[PDB]
Amino acid sequence: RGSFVEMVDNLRGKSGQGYYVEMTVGSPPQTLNILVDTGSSNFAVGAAPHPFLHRYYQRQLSSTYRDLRKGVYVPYTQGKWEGELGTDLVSIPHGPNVTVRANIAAITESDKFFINGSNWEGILGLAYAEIARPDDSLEPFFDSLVKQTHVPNLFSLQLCGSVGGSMIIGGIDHSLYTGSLWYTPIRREWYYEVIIVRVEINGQDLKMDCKEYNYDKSIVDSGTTNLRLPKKVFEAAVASIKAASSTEFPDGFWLGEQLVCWQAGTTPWNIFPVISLYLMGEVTNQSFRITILPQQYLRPVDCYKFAISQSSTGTVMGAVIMEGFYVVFDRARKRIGFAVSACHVHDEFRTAAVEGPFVTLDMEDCGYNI
Ligand SMILES: NCCc1ccc(O)c(C2CCCCC2)c1
Repeated sequence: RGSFVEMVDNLRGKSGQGYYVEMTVGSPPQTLNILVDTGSSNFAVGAAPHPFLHRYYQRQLSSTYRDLRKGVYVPYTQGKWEGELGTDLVSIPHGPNVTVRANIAAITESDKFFINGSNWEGILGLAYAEIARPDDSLEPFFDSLVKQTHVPNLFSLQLCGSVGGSMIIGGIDHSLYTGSLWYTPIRREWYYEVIIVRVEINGQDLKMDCKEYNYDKSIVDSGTTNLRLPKKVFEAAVASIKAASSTEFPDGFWLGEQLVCWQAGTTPWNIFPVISLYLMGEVTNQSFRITILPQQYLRPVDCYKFAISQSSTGTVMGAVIMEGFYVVFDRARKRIGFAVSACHVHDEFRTAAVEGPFVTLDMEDCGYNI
């Protein structure tokens, strides 16, 4: 219940190319590296010899494959993926010792989806049925896992910023964090939706109507690299970080339109402010705060990209946030826990922090309604 040595260090990746876990599909087992994505709900894998792919799901080789005789099409702003639905037997070698029948989308056509040079071949959507494609009747993987086994209804993620981490399926590993876990309610079970109630740059409040911090929504998404902020909030946030770091920068850098370079080992972390998000707590009028460093929001590509950007889909707490913390997706109790990660990158002056309780009024007003 508190120690899962089998699952520690079961994630791999490359900077900016997401985190992946090893999975097997079909009988006999076909090994595939699968992107871990808490911002989507489909289990989808390359099923055809796309040139970018190390390997792909070969349905003809599996005796346990069952065709659902149904297509699925997933567009993105950029490109897309398209495939054929089926079910097959699925395991996670460095996960719980179980095998489940899950829906799988065999990807037959895609655009700007697979990354040239990456080491993953599919995507594991860990969010809820509501945002599954083509509709909410297509049971997501984790739902299937919980339904078919005795694996507890929760998972946790330690993303360490090439890169590595841990996905603990069915529990929490206490060696992966220090201090205490603090929980924020899952507002609605579709994305992992939460509510930000206050934002501070270097301890200084933005003083914005908190409703705007969640304009549209705020989600925890392991499939996104950046901390993404709603347009208006991003404007204020950049304006504050820009002013907090007026010690040394082009206009395009803040918009993610170009990179900025320093000499090796001369990176001025200290000119940059810490960023705190206060999240709604479990108790009426109670919140807690998570604090990240420039180590998190300045992502190396010594050339770094500013890893905070604007959004029209709301706040996205991507890898920038998540790499500072151990994150518990406590589905059984409709909450997400945050604790200081035992593996986060820091200096001798400042570290990532999770602190509470704080008194925050009108936290319900911060939620944006349709
Ligand atoms: N919900 C979609 C998740 C997703 C799909 C295809 C991708 O190529 C990516 C990459 C974008 C850059 C960051 C790493 C992962 C993410």
